Amino acid sequence: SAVQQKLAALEKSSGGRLGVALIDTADNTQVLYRGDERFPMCSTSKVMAAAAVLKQSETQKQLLNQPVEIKPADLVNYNPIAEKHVNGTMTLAELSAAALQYSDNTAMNKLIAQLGGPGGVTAFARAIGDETFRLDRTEPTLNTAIPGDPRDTTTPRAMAQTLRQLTLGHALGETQRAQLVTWLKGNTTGAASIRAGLPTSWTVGDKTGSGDYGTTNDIAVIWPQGRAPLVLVTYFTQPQQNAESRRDVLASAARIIAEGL
Ligand SMILES: *C(=O)N1C[C@H](NOS(=O)(=O)O)CC[C@H]1C(N)=O
Repeated sequence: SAVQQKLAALEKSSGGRLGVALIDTADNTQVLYRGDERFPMCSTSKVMAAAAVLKQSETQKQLLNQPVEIKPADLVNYNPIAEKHVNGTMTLAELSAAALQYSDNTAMNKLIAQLGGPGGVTAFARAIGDETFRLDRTEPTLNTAIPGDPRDTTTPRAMAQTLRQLTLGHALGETQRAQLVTWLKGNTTGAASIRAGLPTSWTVGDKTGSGDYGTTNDIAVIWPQGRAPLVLVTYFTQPQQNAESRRDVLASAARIIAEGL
């Protein structure tokens, strides 16, 4: 298709590997480019972890309000919120918000620990019907993004379907789904990625990620003006380990997708 040829041309000009999955829930149509290839999720895996903790809160009514100790040794490579609360506490709701909206890696590690380790996030993924997602490590090593390494990867198709079930479907209870969507809509890191390729009037909730090998990711629920929502996953990774981020490529893929709508 024209969309397929253009995403292939974008990828070719990018010097890396691009994966895109669109679901149009007005009619459930799909656009896929490398939709079944694995990509390192990096920080976009945080969505799953927050959703898994949200799922826990459905049978632990007071869980999201429960204090967690932030200790000096807990800080990792990017802790814009957690570093403010060292030698203090954050609630799991606060940690979820920090992980999703500011991409705080200490907060992500607290979410992971609340689920019993990376395998608890993977187990939640399996429990909501996602067979492809795997989380294997904590922050920051889940971002190594090594080519051919299946750890901490998913496919665009699997992630699009999962994000749809989490934000628009019924993988979560109604309050938890609304809370997840509220968190995603208040993301602070997304304006250069999918959001930039979409018309300004469209509402986006998203989670960005980045890692080694110039890995540049975004996963978004999109509410276009006057139409049913879209789910759009754009993963991008590059051949050299120290490569620079390329959020403009995610914006370009989103712009190509918007024109095909
Ligand atoms: C997630 O990809 N990470 C956590 C934080 N956010 O990246 S984002 O700005 O693309 O969301 C810092 C970078 C990255 C990491 N390497 O930990």
